[PDB]
Amino acid sequence: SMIDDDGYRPNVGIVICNRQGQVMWARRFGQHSWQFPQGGINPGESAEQAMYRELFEEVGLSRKDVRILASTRNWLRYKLPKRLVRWDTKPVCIGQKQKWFLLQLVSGDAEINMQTSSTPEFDGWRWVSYWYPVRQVVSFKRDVYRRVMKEFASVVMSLA
Amino acid sequence: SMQFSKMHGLGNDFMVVDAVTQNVFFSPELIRRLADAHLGVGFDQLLVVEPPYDPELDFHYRIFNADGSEVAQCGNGARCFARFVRLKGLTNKRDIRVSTANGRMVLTVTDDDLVRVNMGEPNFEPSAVPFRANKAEKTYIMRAAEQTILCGVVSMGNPHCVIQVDDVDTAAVETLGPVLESHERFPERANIGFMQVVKREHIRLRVYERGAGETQACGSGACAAVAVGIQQGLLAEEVRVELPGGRLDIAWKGPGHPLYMTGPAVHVADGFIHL
Ligand SMILES: Nc1nc2c(ncn2[C@@H]2O[C@H](COP(=O)(O)OP(=O)(O)O)[C@@H](O)[C@H]2O)c(=O)[nH]1
Ligand SMILES: [Cl-]
Ligand SMILES: [F-]
Ligand SMILES: [Mg+2]
Ligand SMILES: [Mg+2]
Ligand SMILES: [Mg+2]
Repeated sequence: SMIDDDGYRPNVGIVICNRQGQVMWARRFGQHSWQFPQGGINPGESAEQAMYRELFEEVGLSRKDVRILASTRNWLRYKLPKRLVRWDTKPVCIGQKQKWFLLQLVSGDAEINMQTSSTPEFDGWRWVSYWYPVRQVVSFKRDVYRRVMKEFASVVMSLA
Repeated sequence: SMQFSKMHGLGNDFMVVDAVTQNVFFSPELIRRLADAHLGVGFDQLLVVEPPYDPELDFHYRIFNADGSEVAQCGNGARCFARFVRLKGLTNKRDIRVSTANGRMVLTVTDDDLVRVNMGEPNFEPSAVPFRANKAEKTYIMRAAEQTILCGVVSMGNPHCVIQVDDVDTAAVETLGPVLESHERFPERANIGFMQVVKREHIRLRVYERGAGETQACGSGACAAVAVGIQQGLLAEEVRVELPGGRLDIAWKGPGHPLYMTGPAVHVADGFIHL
């Protein structure tokens, strides 16, 4: 596995912003909750590599669909609710350690497709105001989300 | 260390806290503590900038009093909020869409860095003010006890009665004010305004509010006086207003158009405090 000894699975998060400073809000498959696209690192790939794979796997965007604007310096961690840590599966993951990327969608909105996957994680998406995700994320992700949007805000505001 | 800023607008002092990039919950106990000038900060009202509840709006903000209760007065603190989110780099827009306890507004920051608010189309219908009257006229005659006088009346959500005075420190506001505030023809009372025309685009004024009396700044009365001084025909499209609390600039094209009000917001200080 790639979980470390403390119990954190390496992860990558994606904040996709458009020209108007909105960001992409994606709904989980067969669920009510929304979030930013995030995905687990795989054995042997770097963070950027994992980002591009998960970006196409769940959002259907290619390397030429986006441009990397920024990324966080080191990892941000959040512990899962101990009501949904599967204790029987070893080595069991208690949390996730993520590195976050801010991308700007350079293609049109039509290039988004959440069906590139046999096993889609998202069935819907929309543009939302920049700070909307900080309120509307699930609570155990909120401190990470606040820090990320705080770190990325200067870049997004400095565009049109 | 929770950061904050002191700001001043409409003659009142705001403590403004960025609760977007900060994890702070304002329980009424915490608010009461921060209201203390010695143990906490010391403010007249607390303005909290929050993430929006609606994905098409930019922010939501609340205002609490020193007692720890939420205040819901239309347009309150709008000027300081709009300047604050820009000063703190929370947004770079000039037209800010924001929700409050009284609904949603759109605030525009002019490039001289003052805040413009759209407050709707004023209404002179006496049935909506309300006003005991047969129908609308540019002025009215009311006999305040032993004294006759002429006024316009308009509604901007709240009732307003306006009289021309030839200088505002030459005003018997403390005797006349209460008599027309509680006048028979105002079943829901009215904010009376004493309007001293200096030029067709410059006005000094003092307001005896509906229940409080005179306050440093009443934005409702500033738009009301200018709203009729045009309907009466004595003022221009845009009018500078000078009240004890400061200066306001008002704009209105006449019926069929909404009235805009522009005012200042001054960034006093910045602050730390450990909770
Ligand atoms: N129930 C629930 N589980 C969560 C949530 N967020 C993270 N998960 C946990 O993290 C996993 C999601 O995987 P993800 O981080 O998107 O990466 P990926 O599967 O490699 O694309 C889930 O299987 C859970 O273990 C959530 O919001 N709700
Ligand atoms: Cl590709
Ligand atoms: F995945
Ligand atoms: Mg995912
Ligand atoms: Mg995935
Ligand atoms: Mg994966």
